[PDB]
Amino acid sequence: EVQLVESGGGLVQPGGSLRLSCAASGFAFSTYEMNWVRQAPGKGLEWVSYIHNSGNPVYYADSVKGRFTISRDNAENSLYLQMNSLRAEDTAIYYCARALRYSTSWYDYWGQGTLVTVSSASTKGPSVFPLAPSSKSTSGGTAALGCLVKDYFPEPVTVSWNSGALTSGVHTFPAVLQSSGLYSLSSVVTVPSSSLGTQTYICNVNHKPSNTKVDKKVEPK
Amino acid sequence: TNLCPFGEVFNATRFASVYAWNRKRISNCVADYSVLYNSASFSTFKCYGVSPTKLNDLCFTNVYADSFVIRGDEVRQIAPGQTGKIADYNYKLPDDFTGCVIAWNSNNLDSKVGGNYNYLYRLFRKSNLKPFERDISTEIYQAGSTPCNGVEGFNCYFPLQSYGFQPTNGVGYQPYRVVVLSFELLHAPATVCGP
Amino acid sequence: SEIVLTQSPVSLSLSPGERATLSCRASQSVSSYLAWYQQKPGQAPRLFIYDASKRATGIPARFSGSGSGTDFTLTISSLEPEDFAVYYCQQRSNWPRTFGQGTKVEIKRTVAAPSVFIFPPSDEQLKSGTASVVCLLNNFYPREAKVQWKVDNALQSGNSQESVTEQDSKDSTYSLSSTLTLSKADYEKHKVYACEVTHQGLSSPVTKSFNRGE
Ligand SMILES: *[C@@H]1O[C@H](CO)[C@@H](O)[C@H](O)[C@H]1NC(C)=O
Repeated sequence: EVQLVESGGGLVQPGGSLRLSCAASGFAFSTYEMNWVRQAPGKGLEWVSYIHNSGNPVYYADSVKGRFTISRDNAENSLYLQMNSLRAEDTAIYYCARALRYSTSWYDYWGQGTLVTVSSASTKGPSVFPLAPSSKSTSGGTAALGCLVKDYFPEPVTVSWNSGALTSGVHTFPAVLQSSGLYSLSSVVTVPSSSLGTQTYICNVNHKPSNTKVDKKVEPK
Repeated sequence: TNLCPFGEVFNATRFASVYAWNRKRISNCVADYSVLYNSASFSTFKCYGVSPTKLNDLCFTNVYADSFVIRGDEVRQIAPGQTGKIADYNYKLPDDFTGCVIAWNSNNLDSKVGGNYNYLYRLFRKSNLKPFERDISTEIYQAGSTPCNGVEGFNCYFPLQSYGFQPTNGVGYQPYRVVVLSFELLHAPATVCGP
Repeated sequence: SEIVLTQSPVSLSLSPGERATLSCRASQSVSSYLAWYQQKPGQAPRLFIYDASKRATGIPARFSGSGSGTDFTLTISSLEPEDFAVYYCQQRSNWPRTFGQGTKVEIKRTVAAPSVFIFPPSDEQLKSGTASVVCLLNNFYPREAKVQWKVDNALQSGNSQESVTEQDSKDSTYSLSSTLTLSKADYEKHKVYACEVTHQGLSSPVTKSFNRGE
């Protein structure tokens, strides 16, 4: 099975540095051209750098010249990207791209990507607050409820309901970065109108960059 | 009393792919070939023209040590007058081959969990290789009417294919390290006698 | 010179089974070095067309592309449900492999007004120095909706902040959440909190209200 695993991302203070690594497996990595492609959150695709299978033909985006440098190991089947003098402009998911042989830019196979976030804010876990259903909602149509996930800096959060057993009607909204520099997010679910006192709904909020697992019961007042 | 550097060839940490088979020259040294067969550590040890025993009582000008990795069910192709993907497109021996072909199982070294894809062989080629021909060209193979323009696609194949050795493969599908000794007797006073 | 690839249109709303054509214009001649990608949310892109007419591996026949020089067209003869995504065009005639800024193909649908819910701040959050008020717009088709908060029937601007989901794979609707965040001191300075919602599916802007003390 052809695989591409990027790693080494995470938070960096503006002006710092990172190194990303790509683990190839399932194909002759030594015969392929390799590339890095970023995508800022909610924005388009931008090509970062290119490397030949031999490794001497090297190109970069004009905005990252002198700061970024690409390398590859045809023996250990690994692609690297050294990032220096990072800016908040570099905040994006960095994909490891695999090019059709000797097109140099038609990317066959992509990694899942790793999220690089450059910002001076410190890692903070999320506060989890419920969104109780409306008192005297309705008899049989629908009632809405959820949690509100607020004030966590590193962007990825995992919000599930009842340990993955409640999926229908769930709307985990995209986060919004506030004036503080902290992310805020809501997750809501629509459930039968007369099933609130009988059935119990509970959040499962996860924040990997903080080893946080906050569950919260959500029932009427 | 300069001894021929067979340890560099047989005990190399890394072996070359068969399409890019490595060649080493043995000159101006003493090769006691008898330690090779009278070790019983190999699975294939055939010599053609010359005889493997009382083989270190002869003098040659130069000895060529070709090494590569193929799978188990392609070892028989490393022999005079053989056909197949390895013999036709990767490594070809002359009909009048005088020399020894040496192979041993290397599943412990060249196989990896999830597949070792570093070893390659040439899958597509227009014509058979000449004896002792090295083709390292990685040009896109055109198998159709449309030109490839250097991009793999429909009827346009990358010529090299990966073995993908796994430790749980069948014996014929398992990797084998092969050393081919070519005894060339040029006009110059023979430099590899090896008492 | 940065070869600028400008795509057309910005957005495209079509029903399944309809024919779709997308544009990508280059600032200068790229000859034939142009390909098309497809990207679904939360996923890496997927190569579909390359060299402006050749299809990638596993790409169905309904996808096609043509064009040369500075103008190129991607064609979907009949849209299947899984062909609705964002499409980017990329050139390899000049480093850097610049991309277009995306053409997003959403599902055309019938009109549906949303279900509106307002959520008062939790007591636990008021033990902190902040108060968040959440308005929910649920399952409406036209992505264009207007949300105005009202505190003692005097709307604000600046303290709300919106967020819109992707087109739900099932009912092809969008859901919006607007969050009015206030300090606890200012929250316990006013009385009635309401959320006015304007929409195509609404023949009158619907408001949902609550009072501070239940
Ligand atoms: C390879 O190493 C083994 C063990 O060190 C040794 O017995 C053998 O002779 C070596 N091979 C050659 C060709 O010298």
